[PDB]
Amino acid sequence: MIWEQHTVTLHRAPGFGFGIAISGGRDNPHFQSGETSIVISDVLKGGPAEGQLQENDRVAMVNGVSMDNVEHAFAVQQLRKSGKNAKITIRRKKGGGYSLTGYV
Repeated sequence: MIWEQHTVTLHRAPGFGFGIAISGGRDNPHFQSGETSIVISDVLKGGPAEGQLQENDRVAMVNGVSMDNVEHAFAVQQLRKSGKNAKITIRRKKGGGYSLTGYV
């Protein structure tokens, strides 16, 4: 369908870092779907991304650098090398701000 687009700025916290896990990448397809987008696989509770990003968000850009068809390692390095702040633009399924969504 047509996905929602959102931009956030996350701030590092001790232990958590930015508080997200990253999967996908051109070299790292989902074992079923074959999807290669960089994706948010975990949003750590109590961390800086809770209430900012959702699991299964697709990462489009980090600090001005496109994540389109990039390698897994490249996306992880772009986030790990960020300063105090990281600007992240994602795509999210429509209704993805909620647990439940139903089409009628």
